[PDB]
Amino acid sequence: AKRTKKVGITGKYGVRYGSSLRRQVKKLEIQQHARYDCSFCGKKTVKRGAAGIWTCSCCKKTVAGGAYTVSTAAAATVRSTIRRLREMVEA
Amino acid sequence: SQVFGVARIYASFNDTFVHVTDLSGKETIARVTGGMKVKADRDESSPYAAMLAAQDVAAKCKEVGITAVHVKIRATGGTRTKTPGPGGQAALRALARSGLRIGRIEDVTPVPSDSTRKKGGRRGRRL
Amino acid sequence: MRAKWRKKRTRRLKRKRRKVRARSK
Amino acid sequence: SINQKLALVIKSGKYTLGYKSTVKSLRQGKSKLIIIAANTPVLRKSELEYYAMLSKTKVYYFQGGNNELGTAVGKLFRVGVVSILEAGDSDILTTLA
Amino acid sequence: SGRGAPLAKVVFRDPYKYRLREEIFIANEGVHTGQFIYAGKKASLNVGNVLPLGSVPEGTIVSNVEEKPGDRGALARASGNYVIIIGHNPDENKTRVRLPSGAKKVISSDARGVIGVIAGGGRVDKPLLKAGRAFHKYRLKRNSWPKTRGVAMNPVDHPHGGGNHQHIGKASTISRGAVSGQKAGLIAARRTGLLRGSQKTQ
Amino acid sequence: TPVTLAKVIKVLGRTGSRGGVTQVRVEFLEDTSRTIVRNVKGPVRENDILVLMESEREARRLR
Amino acid sequence: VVDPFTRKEWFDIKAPSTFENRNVGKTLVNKSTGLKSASDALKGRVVEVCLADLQGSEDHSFRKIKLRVDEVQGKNLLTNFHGMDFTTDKLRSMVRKWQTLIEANVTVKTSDDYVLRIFAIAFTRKQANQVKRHSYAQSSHIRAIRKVISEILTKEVQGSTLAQLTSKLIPEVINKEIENATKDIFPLQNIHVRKVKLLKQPKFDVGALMAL
Amino acid sequence: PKKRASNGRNKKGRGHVKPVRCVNCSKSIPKDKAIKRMAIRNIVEAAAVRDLSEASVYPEYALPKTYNKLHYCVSCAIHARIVRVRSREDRKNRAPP
RNA sequence: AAGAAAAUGUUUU
RNA sequence: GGUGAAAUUCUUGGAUUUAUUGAAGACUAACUACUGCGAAAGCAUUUGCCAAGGACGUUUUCAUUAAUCAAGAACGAAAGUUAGGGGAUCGAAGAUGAUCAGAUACCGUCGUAGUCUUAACCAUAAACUAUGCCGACUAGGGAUCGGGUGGUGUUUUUUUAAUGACCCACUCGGCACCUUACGAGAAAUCAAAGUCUUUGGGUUCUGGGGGGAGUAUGGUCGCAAGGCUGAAACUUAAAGGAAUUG
Ligand SMILES: [K+]
Ligand SMILES: [K+]
Ligand SMILES: [K+]
Ligand SMILES: [K+]
Ligand SMILES: [Mg+2]
Ligand SMILES: [Mg+2]
Ligand SMILES: [Mg+2]
Ligand SMILES: [Mg+2]
Ligand SMILES: [Mg+2]
Ligand SMILES: [Mg+2]
Ligand SMILES: [Mg+2]
Ligand SMILES: [Mg+2]
Ligand SMILES: [Mg+2]
Ligand SMILES: [Mg+2]
Ligand SMILES: [Mg+2]
Ligand SMILES: [Mg+2]
Ligand SMILES: [Mg+2]
Ligand SMILES: [Mg+2]
Ligand SMILES: [Mg+2]
Ligand SMILES: [Mg+2]
Ligand SMILES: [Mg+2]
Ligand SMILES: [Mg+2]
Ligand SMILES: [Mg+2]
Ligand SMILES: [Mg+2]
Ligand SMILES: [Mg+2]
Ligand SMILES: [Mg+2]
Ligand SMILES: [Zn+2]
Ligand SMILES: [Zn+2]
Repeated sequence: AKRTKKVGITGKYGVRYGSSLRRQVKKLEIQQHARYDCSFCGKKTVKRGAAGIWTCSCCKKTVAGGAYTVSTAAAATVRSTIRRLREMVEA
Repeated sequence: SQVFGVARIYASFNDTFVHVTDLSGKETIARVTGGMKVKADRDESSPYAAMLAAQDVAAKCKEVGITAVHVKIRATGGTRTKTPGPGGQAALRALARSGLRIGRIEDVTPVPSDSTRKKGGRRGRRL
Repeated sequence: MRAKWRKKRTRRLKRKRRKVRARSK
Repeated sequence: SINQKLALVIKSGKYTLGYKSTVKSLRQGKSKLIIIAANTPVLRKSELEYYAMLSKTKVYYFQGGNNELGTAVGKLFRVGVVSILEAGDSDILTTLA
Repeated sequence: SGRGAPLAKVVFRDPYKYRLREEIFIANEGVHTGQFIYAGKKASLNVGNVLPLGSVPEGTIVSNVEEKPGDRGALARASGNYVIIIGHNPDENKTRVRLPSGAKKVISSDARGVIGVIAGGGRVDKPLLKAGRAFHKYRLKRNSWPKTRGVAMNPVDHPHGGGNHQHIGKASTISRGAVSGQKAGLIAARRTGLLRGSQKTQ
Repeated sequence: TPVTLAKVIKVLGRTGSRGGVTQVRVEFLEDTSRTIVRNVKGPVRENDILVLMESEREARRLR
Repeated sequence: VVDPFTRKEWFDIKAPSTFENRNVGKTLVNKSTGLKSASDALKGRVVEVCLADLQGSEDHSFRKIKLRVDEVQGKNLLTNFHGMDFTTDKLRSMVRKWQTLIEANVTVKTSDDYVLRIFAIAFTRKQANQVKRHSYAQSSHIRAIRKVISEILTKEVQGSTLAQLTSKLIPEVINKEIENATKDIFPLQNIHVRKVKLLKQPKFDVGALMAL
Repeated sequence: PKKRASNGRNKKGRGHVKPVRCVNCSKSIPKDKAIKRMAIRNIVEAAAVRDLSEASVYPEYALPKTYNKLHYCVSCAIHARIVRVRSREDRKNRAPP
């Protein structure tokens, strides 16, 4: 059965701190506790250690990432920018 | 046997520039505008002001050693008009009559392959 | 009065009425 | 494309899925082609390439990872490497390079 | 501990003695364990590599940028931060860069930086939500928390202290030339109030 | 003051808000193989010759 | 009161080793001094000259050529190919209603080291007996024609040096190759290589520059 | 009533047309509705063709033209007389003058 | 190429 | 610079203009049309991948499986909301110069939010063809898009032939258009708005003089802005449509 309508994981906080702050926290807690696809072994086994460290329970590979998600949009954009600059440099 | 520069007539509304440079464009020779040839703040773009400006520019060009000019005519372009101002035609004519030789007239009005939002709002200038 | 601005005025009135209703208890 | 040839092989030909059976087929000389997923670890890829060059076996590099390779071979599990033992009624062995 | 960004322990061979040298870099996002990092003038433009600023093209995103060649990293070190290379001056070799604060800085072209952005970004987007979470954050940094408001103190304790109401009493904008014990409030403030308008002044 | 004279070879029509100016196609007395259009205030007719303080300024209509 | 033209001296631009005519004109620069070399102020200048002026033939009135000063050799600015572009009037005259405009562009490395983007244009045309008034392509024709043009441009680069490509552009042989390779898809009246853009130059190689 | 049979635009079977900005006042108008005129003006007419030709360094230069497509909003087109108010029956005449 | 300002008018015949 | 004219603004620390570079974000000109696709909103640079779709062709297959639809759902321009990103341009607010009798309006110069994007909300537009959907029939015509058929056809070469493009004829489907209206309509006009007092092909939704009022109340959805549902008291002789002459 669905136990809460909207609070989800932030039902641990009860009525405290304000609904907006609980919602903002909820989004990033879901992100930081999710399992992500490992780019090395292809399994959905990447979980966060401390903020910015994302380790695969299978293949034991750890990658530096965002505080609450494996890859920030800024990092993806930087990866694309560096790829473009490198391709221009090498060709 | 001619020494060539570039005329670079920027004919906007509200002003005209007659800007003679070298063939590269890095080094300039007698940039003259109609705003320095009239003082009314509204005749800045007039064909008379453009003609006087071009006369002065051709004088200084012939004193520097430039005898022929390749012509590049432009409007404001970008998102603003794309239509050359009233003084560009007179500036080109005066450059022709002042003894300078003319070559390769071209329109270099900057035309976007598509642009940033035009100024004025979706209802335009309401006058 | 332009119907759009009449609509705007009516919305403002509805908001104010709801505020006074809620201020009462 | 290559997915259709792979599906035709799965439907008609003979194949083995996985590193251990692929290496067994390579060392037994009954592999006609090995398809390696893009995300296969480079050490395993180099070992498979060495086995393939020892056995004169052709190597194709699947653009996707093991998830996509398993989907392509029609399985609901990840596949790092496919070994084609018999092409069946499919031109996957001849329509390459 | 006390740092938002993760660190990368990177082992290099010692070129002059048979041994390994472990270095503590600040991990750029996307760097993984078992990855080969290349450091030097001839290194490739790949995330995690350490290159001189003059060896990278305009628009490159770098991190842990040296202010001077050989200081081993001063700029864009906090989580999610980076420096942008905005230009080179080969004669009198310098690189113009944009810093996280938006400042433009001219650095020696031999100063190094790590290609990419510092990992751990977005960290400050999560509300702390709790005095206890602020407590545990600062327990591993320094004794700067919690903060008593000066207006809540007595005149002996603070410029803002005292009064039959809590209030500053005089302008909280304090001169740059003020002395120690006076610099409480907004030091050398060019302006105050809710910031309305644009940044990057020309 | 530079000297130049010209002669109306064609009268185009009236112009100006009040119709006081008239447009004339004028041919220079020297170098007769060139024509310019000028605005003249007073009454003009064909083969009537004008003096131009300024030589080369194409007159347009007067709205 | 300074008269900046008294301290300026003239240099002669020698654009090609191959075009038709080396002399394109003159330019001026401040006199070399203790801290500001005249060769430093030169050697980056780009001169855009009409291909008609470069070849002596007016059928090249469009297609301006960019030539950047690469070396200063004793009052002689030796330049090299920097790019080519059509004239705005020619392009606008080509672009008409009631026909399809097809544009292709490729990024390719010349045989020696140069990285270039080639922009080719073509326009559908009516047949000689055509009664229909617009003669549009069916966009699968457009995709096929763009593919053919891309292949032709990619093959003409990568098989030539920058100089050989420059000597191929002048006779417009690539235009005719595109026309013969696309005549069996759609007529394509106005095939042109409208632009060549220099994206990256190799190591300077003054030896290779010294072919004039 | 409905002034114009189709509408004051040309959009049937479309639904939405991207706008253009009036060259005179910048008003946003749907591209199908905008009054569009092409200008092919010679780069120098100015009663100055012969004088430019005399000043020219080339014989028979074939001076170029300036091409500019002008898009007008209805208000600006009427005010500048690119288009004129017509009688009820003349409105139905789509042929240009 | 284009051309500033112009608000108001009681009720019933 | 900007304007009708100005002024705010920038400017001998060199403004504007010119040249060579480089970056960012948005947009996708011209081609572009009484042209295409989509359920609508919408959708216009290239290429690749992923699935989807109409039409046509069919001597393939199933055989009534269908039409329209309370309840219930999906999508749904713009603006707007929340949180990241991005923030070039333009730009609600605001700041400002001018005009003015006032002018925190139009005009001018800046400029926040916004404009873009991601993850969620919102569910509304003159969301328009102000024309529900399905089916049949009733004028003439020429274009045009897609498919197909035919030709002693034109052109393109491959080697007989053949593709492609084009020309002619025909056909199905489509966006439309022109003429006339037998007919319809208050008329404007309409090939549907016709086949309606000679009134019945099937079916869904909506209206019942103008206001009060999309308001009050209740319900429900939404973070909010609000959306959906939705009166009455009371008031009023017109309000309104189309056309005619001034
Ligand atoms: K002016
Ligand atoms: K106090
Ligand atoms: K009365
Ligand atoms: K912005
Ligand atoms: Mg008006
Ligand atoms: Mg007014
Ligand atoms: Mg605090
Ligand atoms: Mg406190
Ligand atoms: Mg106390
Ligand atoms: Mg004290
Ligand atoms: Mg004090
Ligand atoms: Mg007290
Ligand atoms: Mg009306
Ligand atoms: Mg719409
Ligand atoms: Mg009255
Ligand atoms: Mg001015
Ligand atoms: Mg189309
Ligand atoms: Mg385009
Ligand atoms: Mg319903
Ligand atoms: Mg004011
Ligand atoms: Mg602005
Ligand atoms: Mg939006
Ligand atoms: Mg509605
Ligand atoms: Mg409706
Ligand atoms: Mg009623
Ligand atoms: Mg009426
Ligand atoms: Zn893993
Ligand atoms: Zn307008």
